Amino acid sequence: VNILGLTATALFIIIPTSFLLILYVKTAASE
Amino acid sequence: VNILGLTATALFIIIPTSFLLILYVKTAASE
Amino acid sequence: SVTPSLKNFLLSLVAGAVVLAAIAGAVTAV
Amino acid sequence: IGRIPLWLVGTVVGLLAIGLLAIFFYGSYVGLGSSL
Amino acid sequence: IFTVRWLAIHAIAVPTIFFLGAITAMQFIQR
Amino acid sequence: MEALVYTFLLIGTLGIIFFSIFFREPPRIA
Amino acid sequence: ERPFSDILTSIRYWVIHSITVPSLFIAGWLFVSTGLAYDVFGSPRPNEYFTEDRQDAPLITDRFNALEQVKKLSAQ
Amino acid sequence: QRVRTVLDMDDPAKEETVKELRKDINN
Amino acid sequence: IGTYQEKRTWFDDADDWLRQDRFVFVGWSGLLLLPCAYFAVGGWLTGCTFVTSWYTHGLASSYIEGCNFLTAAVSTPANSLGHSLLFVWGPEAQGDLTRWFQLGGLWAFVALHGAFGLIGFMLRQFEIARSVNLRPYNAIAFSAPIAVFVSVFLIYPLGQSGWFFAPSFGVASIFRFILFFQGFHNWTLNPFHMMGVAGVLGAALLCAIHGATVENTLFEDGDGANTFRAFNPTQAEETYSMVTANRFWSQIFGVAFSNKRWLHFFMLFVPVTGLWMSALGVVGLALNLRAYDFVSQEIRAAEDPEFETFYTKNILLNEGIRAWMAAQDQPHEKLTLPEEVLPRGNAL
Amino acid sequence: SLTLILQLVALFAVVAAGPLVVVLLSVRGGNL
Amino acid sequence: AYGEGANVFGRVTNKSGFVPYAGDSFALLLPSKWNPSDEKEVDSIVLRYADNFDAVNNVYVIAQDTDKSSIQDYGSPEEFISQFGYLLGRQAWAGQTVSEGGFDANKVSSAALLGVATEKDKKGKTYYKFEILSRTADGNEGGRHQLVKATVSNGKLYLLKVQAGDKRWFKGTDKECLGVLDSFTVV
Amino acid sequence: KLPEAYAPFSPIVDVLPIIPVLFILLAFVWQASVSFR
Amino acid sequence: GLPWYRVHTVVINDPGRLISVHLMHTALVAGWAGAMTLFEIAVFDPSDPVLNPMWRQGMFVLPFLTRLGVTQSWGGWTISGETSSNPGIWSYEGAAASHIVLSGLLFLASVWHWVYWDLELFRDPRTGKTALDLPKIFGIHLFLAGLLCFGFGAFHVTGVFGPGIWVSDPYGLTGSVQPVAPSWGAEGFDPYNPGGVPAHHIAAGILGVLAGLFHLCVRPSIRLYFGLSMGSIESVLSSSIAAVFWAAFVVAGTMWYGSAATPIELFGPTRYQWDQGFFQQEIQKRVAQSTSEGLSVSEAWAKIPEKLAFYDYIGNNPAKGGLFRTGAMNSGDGIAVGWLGHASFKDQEGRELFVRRMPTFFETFPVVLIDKDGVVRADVPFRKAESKYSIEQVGVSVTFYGGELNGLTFTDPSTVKKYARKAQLGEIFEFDRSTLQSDGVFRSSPRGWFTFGHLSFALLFFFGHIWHGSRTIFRDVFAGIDED
Ligand code: CLA
Ligand code: CLA
Ligand code: CLA
Ligand code: CLA
Ligand SMILES: C=Cc1c(C)c2cc3nc(c4c5[nH]c(cc6nc(cc1[nH]2)C(C)=C6CC)c(C)c5C(=O)[C@@H]4C(=O)OC)[C@@H](CCC(=O)OC/C=C(\C)CCC[C@H](C)CCC[C@H](C)CCCC(C)C)[C@@H]3C
Ligand SMILES: CC(C)=CCC/C(C)=C/CC/C(C)=C/CC/C(C)=C/CC/C(C)=C/CC/C(C)=C/CC/C(C)=C/CC/C(C)=C/CC/C(C)=C/CC1=CC(=O)C(C)=C(C)C1=O
Ligand SMILES: CC1=C(/C=C/C(C)=C/C=C/C(C)=C/C=C/C=C(C)/C=C/C=C(C)/C=C/C2=C(C)CCCC2(C)C)C(C)(C)CCC1
Ligand SMILES: CC1=C(/C=C/C(C)=C\C=C\C(C)=C\C=C\C=C(C)\C=C\C=C(C)\C=C\C2=C(C)CCCC2(C)C)C(C)(C)CCC1
Ligand SMILES: CC1=C(/C=C/C(C)=C\C=C\C(C)=C\C=C\C=C(C)\C=C\C=C(C)\C=C\C2=C(C)CCCC2(C)C)C(C)(C)CCC1
Ligand SMILES: [Fe+2]
Repeated sequence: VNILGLTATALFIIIPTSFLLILYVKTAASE
Repeated sequence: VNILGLTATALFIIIPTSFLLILYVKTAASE
Repeated sequence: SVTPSLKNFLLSLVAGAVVLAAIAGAVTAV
Repeated sequence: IGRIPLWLVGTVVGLLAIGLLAIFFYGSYVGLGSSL
Repeated sequence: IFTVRWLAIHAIAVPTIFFLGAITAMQFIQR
Repeated sequence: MEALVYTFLLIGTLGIIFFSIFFREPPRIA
Repeated sequence: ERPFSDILTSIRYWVIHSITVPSLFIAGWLFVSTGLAYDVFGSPRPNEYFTEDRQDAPLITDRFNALEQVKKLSAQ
Repeated sequence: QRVRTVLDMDDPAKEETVKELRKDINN
Repeated sequence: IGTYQEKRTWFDDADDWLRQDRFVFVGWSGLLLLPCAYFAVGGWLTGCTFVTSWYTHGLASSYIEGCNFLTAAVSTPANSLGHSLLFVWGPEAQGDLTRWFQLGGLWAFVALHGAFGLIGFMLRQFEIARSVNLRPYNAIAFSAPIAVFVSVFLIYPLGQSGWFFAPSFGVASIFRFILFFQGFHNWTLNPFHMMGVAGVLGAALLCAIHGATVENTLFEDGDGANTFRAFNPTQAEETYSMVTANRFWSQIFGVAFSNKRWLHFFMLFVPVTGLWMSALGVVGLALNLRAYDFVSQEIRAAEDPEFETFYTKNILLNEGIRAWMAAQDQPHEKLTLPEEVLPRGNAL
Repeated sequence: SLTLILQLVALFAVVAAGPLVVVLLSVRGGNL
Repeated sequence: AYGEGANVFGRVTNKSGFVPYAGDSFALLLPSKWNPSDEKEVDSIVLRYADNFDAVNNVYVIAQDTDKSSIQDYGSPEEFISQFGYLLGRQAWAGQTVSEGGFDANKVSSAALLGVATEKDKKGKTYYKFEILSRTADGNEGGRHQLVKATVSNGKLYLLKVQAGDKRWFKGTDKECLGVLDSFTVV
Repeated sequence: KLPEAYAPFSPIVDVLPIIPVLFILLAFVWQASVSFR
Repeated sequence: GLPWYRVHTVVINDPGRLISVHLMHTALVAGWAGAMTLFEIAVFDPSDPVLNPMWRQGMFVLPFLTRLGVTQSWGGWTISGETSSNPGIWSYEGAAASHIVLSGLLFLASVWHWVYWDLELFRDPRTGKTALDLPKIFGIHLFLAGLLCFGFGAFHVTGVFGPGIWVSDPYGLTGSVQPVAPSWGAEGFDPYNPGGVPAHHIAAGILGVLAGLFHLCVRPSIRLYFGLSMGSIESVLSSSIAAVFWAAFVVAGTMWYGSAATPIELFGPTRYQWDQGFFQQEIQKRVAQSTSEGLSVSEAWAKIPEKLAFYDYIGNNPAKGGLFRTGAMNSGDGIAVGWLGHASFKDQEGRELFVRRMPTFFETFPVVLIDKDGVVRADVPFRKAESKYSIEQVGVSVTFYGGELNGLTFTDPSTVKKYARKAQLGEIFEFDRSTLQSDGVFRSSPRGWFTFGHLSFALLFFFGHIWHGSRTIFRDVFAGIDED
């Protein structure tokens, strides 16, 4: 799990940050 | 190279995809 | 046959029914 | 009705409880479980 | 009287002083 | 390899602390 | 409504509680001093703490015959 | 064959075997 | 109800007599909460003065043996009983209360009745919230104490060998159980446990900061130095300057709350999340699934005699804990470990 | 031992001195 | 659980801390706070007691058979001690080391003789009493004091040792150890 | 220890330390007796 | 508007999208099932069905495949040892393909139900507003549940039409899939008796059919309608999630304690079997028989099956891993290659010593040698200074019988210490480690991981049921209070 940890931590960072960023710019676009 | 290429491919398929999704949702939520 | 454990089970269940009846009586006796 | 003051009643109850706490703390230096 | 407050106070008043006197006798129990 | 990941993600954490401190949403008095 | 103020200051309440509380205290004293707790409870006294057979802590080590087992391992 | 010899053989290994937990009130 | 005649029956009479103003609210939930909670508290208070542990754990756990308040405990049943409920009528005791006490069956009795008391207390919260019609966020926050109770008093013994490894009802016995998880489970290094401790200390943060901030940004409402009487129970205006609070915390901390509702809900949110994650962690511990060993660090410590770390110090201290635990904490293993096999350092 | 009895009566003297003063001052006039 | 009253207002029963005990052809004082252990040390042990706090504070007896007439036939105290070196414990470490100091070569423990004695019984039998310090290279518990007493019954050579920690020796165990040592009377 | 002149006064002096804690308790008594004015 | 934690409440009152999202959840679950067993077949090693079984490789859905009757594979191998000459259409990855095509069909149906949401079926002819006939829907669903349960208990497990179930011997040696006759007595209520499962499902199906018919017949009353928040679909949600974490606690308990439908051969052992000396007691009474009548312990240890000795190992314990000792058990300790025999230790005078078995609670344990009478005779010396229990001075030799090493007596202190440390964990086995880069620590069984996940899920669903109970009874004052 030397680099399996890399890919797991990477996706665990990526999926919620992209999700939250998408819905945030949905909020901020409408004033 | 068996997993460093995997990490590079993952970063390449997410970071500009996420950036494009930011811009698209920023336009889609504005009418 | 009828085990002592089963006899104790029957006694416990009729005791629980008695407890439920006592609860009903205590709550209806204002 | 109010013949015995409420502060007096509280004082009696409090002194009973405090003296009883002192008795219980005395019971850690004698009796069972007192290292003697 | 025998009200709900009466029973609620008594069920926590009688046994606590019963065991309280028990502890009071129990402190002076010698070895 | 692990030290790079630890350092990068921790400096990202403190950087987003900085972002939330200074570049926050300004509240309104209305 | 008697909101815990007139009750404790009432001589009628105090007189009927001038007997019951000392009676409960005396009964609680005697319930331990006479050993009735030791009898109906199964708690071992310090004099009967150990039996002559075993000098160590008791071990039930059973699940179904534990009743008669604690009967023969207690202080009789 | 004898259950008492296998009892004393399981005991130094572990004291939680079911056969040690059953009919041990004689001990 | 529902603009229909609804002839009054036994259920209607019971409901009308039950949901009403008293000194203590009975209601429907009082059919279970009052007897179960009364039995639980009576059993525990009886156990800490009377119940000897000399036949369950081979210890002293009540005032009748000379123990104090902390060392007094309602002790768990013996592990030979496994996960039996130890009924007084059941095969363990068979109607004999006197030896049912010596079996430790009141541990299971009090734990069961306390679980039902927790259920009854949550049902009482729900029934009161229904009776006078506001949201049951008290029950929503109360969902975490029952999760902790289940996950540590039932889930852990049911996952392990038996109630003997369950915590006993008593302060020093809880301390024994806590050190038991410290040694056997490395509960400090467990991720869900760090989630929980972070949540609980953050709950202490929010409670202290909210009370201090509210009492320190209060409006005048005065002409008197005692600000407590400055509050009136019937007013529709703010009592503490929230905008001043927001400016103070924006300039002190960098961030501040812009909503009383979200502030109070996050104050609710931190300890319930912490306790739920701690419950999930002890649930994980229930099946011997721990965050005990870091594989790479133990490997490099194995092939490096100089590589000393605080983590390896903790690991070694934990096997020392367990080596000293086994003999005097597990009588049913009768582990007669000699003095020499016990690991120890130089001198001491 | 006589020291225990005189200790207990001294304790009684010091535990009663306060309540007697406050009770007598509460029943005799005021200004307290 | 028979019916009798509690013990109250009748003074204490035991405070000296010693409870008499007798076995086969011998009797001595045992500590009241000590618990006998089933871990038999040597193959010839009849009785063994130990402290519940630390297992170091232990004591046992030896009922080995004899081939001589008496301990006087064994001779001087040094010659008697020099034959029974198994009681202290052999070092299981065999590698040669000089990085420990203060001891002999390839040795991590030493037996420091603190004293010998010649104690007579009621009529003519001698009670050999000695004291041996059992240190280690690391000095665990600051060493260990060996308090040994020996005598001859009808056969069955009876030895004793009250082994205890040296920190316990100056922290409240020396008097109890001496009380155990001087009460080892064999008739 | 106490001398020949003050020998029976050891049970008297044995009670002296509890005066200030009993005194703050007396202050609570007085504040309760003035009905928490 | 609706926050991120309320997004799915866009379909609270839309039955077409409710059916659609249920369909696509069903599609995702079926697709995951197919993909998971494809991955498990791709990574499965059928090299040794006895010393490297599926639960030693972390196989999770494959033991459940082997539980209901699917034993062979299209790869020409069967887990029981036989060769699948004609495995049939229903293999492991064949069932995976069935799950995948079912997932595709369910996904297409979900898209269809999303694009066609305005269905007049969801409109009552009384007033035309959105409503669901919840009593009749539940009656119909209970009728189908009873019919399916009765069919599964009357044809699948009975074997007159289906394959039956996997039943093993008490000690988990042979194991077979066969039809099982129903047990209609208290033995049918024996949780370790497989004869109760057909009777259980038959009686449950009959009762469910009758209850569904009574629901289809009789309508509910006003009082329960206004009490249980019958008008809200969230009441159905709260009750159903209550039922499913009820079943989650049930499955966690039955997996941790073992039962008729929880075979050791397929799902691994239980920690209670190790703590109760089950396999050890079996081996030792198999030794007592045929040792008490001649042919002593020098031989007949080879008469002991190698699977039994593999079962008598604490590495085989499901509760010896960690929260983060991730993966297969073989990646933890290596793949077992052979049994070296039971170690018999003897000291210099002749008594037979035994190593103390490791309790499940410990990650490390000291090695001691105890006599028949129960007092420790030797130990691995930590101090080695003024110690008189060490093997180097006691003189204990170790001997082996019936394995790869038979009749070989080791006297060297280092090797007797090493093999005593190996026998501390139970039986003595050799493990290949360099093929999978074994770290050394023990992992956890699929049964243990199943129980942990389902216990956590059951706690989370208890929280969900409390929240949905609040939601059901308090559907009127969410946005605020009546302020009066
Ligand atoms: C709020 C009321 C209430 C409730 C819900 C419970 C619930 C419980 N008690 Mg408890 N108990 C109560 C009051 C209550 N108790 C009171 C007032 C007392 C003092 C007398 C006790 C004293 C007590 C003891 C000493 C023990 C329990 C125990 C238990 C648990 C198991 C009981 C059992 O084994 O059988 C279950 C009982 C029932 C389900 C009662 C229901 C009766 C059924 C529905 C009717 C069947 C009877 C019927 C008449 C059959 C006869 C037919 C015939 C005419 C042909 C259980 C959760 C045991 C325990 O805690 O385990 C460790 C235990 O040992 N209770
Ligand atoms: C099948 C059971 C079920 C169903 C149908 C629902 C349905 C609903 N819930 Mg609910 N809930 C459930 C179980 C369920 N819940 C459980 C078990 C819990 C305890 C944790 C909760 C706690 C809960 C809360 C606190 C709230 C709801 C709310 C809601 C409503 C809006 C949901 C939403 O849009 O949030 C959106 C959810 C997301 C955008 C993402 C959630 C996914 C998280 C981050 C984990 C990811 C999991 C992973 C991808 C898949 C794992 C699934 C598998 C392991 C089971 C909705 C009708 C809300 C409500 O009632 O409205 C006021 C509300 O706030 N639920
Ligand atoms: C009922 C749920 C369940 C259960 C019981 C199991 C059980 C098991 N799986 Mg499995 N799996 C599941 C669901 C499940 N799985 C799902 C839904 C997927 C699809 C994603 C997979 C995909 C999968 C693969 C690819 C593999 C397994 C494997 C295994 C076996 C190895 C042990 C293990 O899982 O590692 C340890 C388990 C844990 C560490 C649990 C984690 C506990 C929580 C979730 C921690 C994470 C929380 C935190 C917020 C995450 C942040 C981390 C981030 C920084 C990276 C084991 C028996 C392996 C195997 O043997 O092959 C079959 C294997 O290679 N599983
Ligand atoms: C054509 C129907 C069908 C069939 C024949 C199968 C067959 C199979 N499935 Mg499967 N499945 C199906 C539909 C089907 N599935 C659907 C629609 C889904 C999506 C939800 C799934 C999702 C799924 C998953 C995720 C998995 C399987 C798996 C499996 C295999 C092992 C089954 C198992 O062990 O799980 C156990 C099944 C049960 C325990 C069923 C219990 C039913 C519950 C407990 C009913 C209780 C509540 C009920 C309302 C009570 C009624 C009340 C009563 C009074 C009437 C097996 C070959 C497993 C596998 O190995 O993958 C290939 C697995 O991982 N399936
Ligand atoms: C050890 C810490 C601790 C204690 C003692 C405690 C105590 C209490 N919490 C309550 C409430 C709550 N707890 C809450 C959040 C929290 N509570 C926490 C920590 C605690 N809370 C934490 C950390 C949180 C954050 C999530 C909420 C949200 C609530 C409430 O709604 C409620 C309240 O209004 O607060 C004031 C009260 C209602 C209990 C009751 O009557 O149940 C009825 C049932 C009874 C009495 C039977 C229980 C018997 C037990 C289970 C078995 C016997 C145990 C013995 C009596 C004692 C054993 C003690 C030894 C183990 C040492 C009670 C005073
Ligand atoms: C190289 C480097 C970087 C070195 C350091 C590296 C290092 C060692 C890193 C490790 C640190 C690290 C992050 C590890 C911890 C890991 C871990 C435990 C993660 C935490 C997980 C976590 C999410 C926990 C969830 C549990 C839970 C929900 C708790 C959260 C706690 C929480 C945030 C509570 C709030 C705390 C707090 C500071 C309160 C301030 C709130 C506030 C501003 C109120 C003030 C206020 C009061 C009023 O009354 C009014 C009216 C107003 C208006 C107002 O404002
Ligand atoms: C369309 C189509 C098709 C195809 C289909 C397919 C191909 C499908 C599939 C699919 C798949 C292939 C699937 C899979 C999957 C998976 C899943 C679905 C999962 C998941 C998830 C989860 C649930 C998890 C969670 C978690 C994590 C994240 C980690 C660990 C922990 C936890 C658990 C938390 C067909 C031909 C048929 C038909 C026609 C067309
Ligand atoms: C057991 C049991 C039971 C039950 C019972 C009941 C239900 C009851 C009760 C009871 C109780 C309930 C008891 C008690 C006790 C109590 C106590 C013992 C107390 C206490 C307290 C204290 C001691 C404190 C004091 C104080 C002070 C001094 C200081 C300050 C203030 C205060 C107050 C804190 C029966 C028999 C049925 C059977 C089964 C088992
Ligand atoms: C030198 C000397 C002296 C002197 C002394 C002084 C300088 C003073 C004093 C005094 C005092 C000092 C007295 C007293 C008393 C007191 C008391 C007796 C108290 C009390 C109280 C209580 C017990 C309670 C309270 C409370 C609380 C806190 C809570 C709530 C409310 C109430 C009120 C309940 C004399 C002459 C004696 C003689 C001897 C020696
Ligand atoms: Fe506030």
